[PDB]
Amino acid sequence: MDIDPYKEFGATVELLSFLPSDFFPSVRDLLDTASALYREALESPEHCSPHHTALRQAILCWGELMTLATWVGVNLEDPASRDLVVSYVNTNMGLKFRQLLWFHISCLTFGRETVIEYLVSFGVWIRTPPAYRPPNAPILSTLPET
Amino acid sequence: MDIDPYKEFGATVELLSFLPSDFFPSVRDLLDTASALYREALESPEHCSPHHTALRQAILCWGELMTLATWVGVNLEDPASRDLVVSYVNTNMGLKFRQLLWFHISCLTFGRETVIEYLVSFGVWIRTPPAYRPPNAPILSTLPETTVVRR
Amino acid sequence: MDIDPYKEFGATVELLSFLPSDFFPSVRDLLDTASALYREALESPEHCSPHHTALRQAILCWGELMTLATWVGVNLEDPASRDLVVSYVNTNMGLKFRQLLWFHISCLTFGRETVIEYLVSFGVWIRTPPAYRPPNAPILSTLPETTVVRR
Amino acid sequence: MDIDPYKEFGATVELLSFLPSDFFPSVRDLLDTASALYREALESPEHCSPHHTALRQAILCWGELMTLATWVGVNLEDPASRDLVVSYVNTNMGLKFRQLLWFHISCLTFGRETVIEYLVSFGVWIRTPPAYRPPNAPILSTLPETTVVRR
Amino acid sequence: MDIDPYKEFGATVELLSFLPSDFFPSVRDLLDTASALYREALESPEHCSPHHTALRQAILCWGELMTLATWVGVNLEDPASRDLVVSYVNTNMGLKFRQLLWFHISCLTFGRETVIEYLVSFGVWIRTPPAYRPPNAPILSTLPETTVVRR
Amino acid sequence: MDIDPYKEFGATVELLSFLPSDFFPSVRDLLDTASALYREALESPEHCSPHHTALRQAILCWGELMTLATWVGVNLEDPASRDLVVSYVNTNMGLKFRQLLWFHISCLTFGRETVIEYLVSFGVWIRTPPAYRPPNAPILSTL
Repeated sequence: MDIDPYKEFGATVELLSFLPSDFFPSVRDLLDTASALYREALESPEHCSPHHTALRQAILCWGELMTLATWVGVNLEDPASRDLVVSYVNTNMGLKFRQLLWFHISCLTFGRETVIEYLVSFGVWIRTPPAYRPPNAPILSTLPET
Repeated sequence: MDIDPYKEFGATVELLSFLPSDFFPSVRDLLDTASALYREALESPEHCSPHHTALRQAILCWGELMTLATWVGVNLEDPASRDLVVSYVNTNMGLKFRQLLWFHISCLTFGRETVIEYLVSFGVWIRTPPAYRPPNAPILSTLPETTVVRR
Repeated sequence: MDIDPYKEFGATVELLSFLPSDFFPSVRDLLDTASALYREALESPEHCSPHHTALRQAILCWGELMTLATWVGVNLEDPASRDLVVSYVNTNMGLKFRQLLWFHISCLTFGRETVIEYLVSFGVWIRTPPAYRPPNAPILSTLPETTVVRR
Repeated sequence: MDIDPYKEFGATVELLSFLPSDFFPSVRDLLDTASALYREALESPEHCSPHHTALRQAILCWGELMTLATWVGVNLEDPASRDLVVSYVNTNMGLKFRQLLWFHISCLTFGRETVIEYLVSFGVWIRTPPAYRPPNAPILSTLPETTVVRR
Repeated sequence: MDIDPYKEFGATVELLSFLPSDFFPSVRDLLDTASALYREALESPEHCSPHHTALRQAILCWGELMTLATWVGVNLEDPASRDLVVSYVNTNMGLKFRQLLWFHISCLTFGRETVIEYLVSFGVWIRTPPAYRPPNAPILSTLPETTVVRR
Repeated sequence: MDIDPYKEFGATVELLSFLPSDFFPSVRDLLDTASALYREALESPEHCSPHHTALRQAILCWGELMTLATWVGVNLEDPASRDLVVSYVNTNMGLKFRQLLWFHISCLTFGRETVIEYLVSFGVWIRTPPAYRPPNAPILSTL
């Protein structure tokens, strides 16, 4: 229907592709983070924020893809076709979920405006020649300076 | 995280299980209705309601499974296993998307409290043994069945 | 140019797509209805509403297809091609004019908001499997359901 | 009773699992730090904070497992089974005590809100693939790295 | 006609001449940066600033050189001439667009006075023999030198 | 990025497509007109209008292609490949520059709204079947 998941939150698909694909954490690390930090708000009857709503849908949509990958294991006899579907789900489909899980978990932790400015800053830093930029890769931190 | 998708919105998976699985329209009919009614609010930069947010996610996850079903048709050589995956996506995985599409499209229309009272009333009707069950099932409508507007 | 004829009027092609083919009266009944009701405003120099403007244009297009269908009868020697073109105009192309004439005649009769909300509620009914819906479709009529005219 | 030890204090076992298991200092280093800093408040008759209460219990349970490890060395004749128990206590059981010692010693220092923001920030850093990961991990400190006090 | 592209903007060809060739990102990185940041203002009907106007024109010139480089691949049979023209466009002509795209993207990001004063101070550094200057060039960045994003 | 060059100025590539490709004056005639009329403002250290900004970029971007066409003459033997590249630059690439120079020189001379109305009027003239098409095509005039 030509829907961009990020633009009600002030970002775009293009702005999350401005960070390298290998930057984003694994789906497992991101689901561990949502569960440790956000679990009781994600399981609550309250809406909380639109990031909570959006993140609840992505956690359930990913769990359905893992039921699919478990199903392709049992119900597909062909080994090469079974391995080729499971790889597509974990690699090609996993990339869009770990951008989406990363974005909402980061906007809950660090704030939405902080994460949108971080995408711009980190993607410009990665494209600068190393002699002309700050030596350390940017990172998000909730821990204050001393 | 267990995460019932409906309890944010005042329902549960068990309340939507009052409806039989064959109650729900096809994903295509529901996508047509979301587009006919809610398309411009679904494409907008604004959060409109949480139903809009929840419905955007479902429409995008479904389009992502159709990319999968198109991919499996191209990239799987074995026809037997190609058809098992394409049928599991369109049938098994489609059932939970057209329950979820039905729920949010019905709450954007009709209101959310109306859809929960509809689920309770439809359950009373479907639990009735067929001998005592009235011919008119409850249905979501903003109109009577016979609408006389005159002018 | 990707123009929707109904979008100007608050409706959509797929909002009207749920009405069945047997829902509509024949083109001839629709033309008789527009003429028995709206004829003097349709033939007037004034713009009356956009429904009048849109309905004048559709009546004139249908008369050009009837000149075509009469021309095809005279100018084609082949019986199989002559009947296959005349059948396509009266049936396939007739269905788009039946739908389009019904819409503007009804928005003049009942009001435009009444016709759009009727199409929302008719679609809920037609998208329901026959087991789960009341056996009578919703009705758009000037008349009471009893159809007894006092006063 | 499931009883997460950390949720009284605003964390969980899953939040402390952002840290790898080899992140944590040895039990000996942590016992030295509790003694260097908190010893007199840990030996006092007063409840100081709940971190003090929780940390006294962990220090006593650990000393009770070291009585076990000393006992097994004396009273088990079989060397093979003696070494399995002493290694399971010092390694497997030691891991959860040095996570718990790290947590309360770090919250007595630095504050508790700082340790939870540190866990969130260290998780962002450790989840980053090593290509994009900055060289300086987040660290708990009350000072800058270069502290110029002059006089 | 002896036009300086930078003179309008408060700079000069020789003010930007001191930046080394390795200073600039590739054209592709510059085009990705302009698109990830400025795209909706670059594609808008409005004049936003003169940097937008100047940057729109340079993006369109570079696309014409990429049509040239693709045309040269197809339409030249000689390998030595085909590679010698494509190398001249991507390297020699690319360096003027790298310099020109860097300048307007930086004046949108950092402000124009910040970029001009950075070029004054970068030139002092680059005109110094390496023995007499600090080993790190001055940096124009949104980020702290530590690159740790709080808030 | 699509980036229609004419969109910030109130036109489109489709609107400038009303004019045939052979309508436009040569690059040399257009650069002579810019130099006679506009040269001191084009060399000014001032934003004058956005048409000045856009026209400075096109004059410089065309001067780079003339360095390329000179470079191909010096640095390429195999005259068949030298002649295909120099003619592609002067003919094929030149068309887009003499549309772009024509547009900004005209909006700068006659006004931008006048040049948009001229495109609409020229399209009416060029769409007219030749029996009813006036012998005088529309032309831009300040006189």
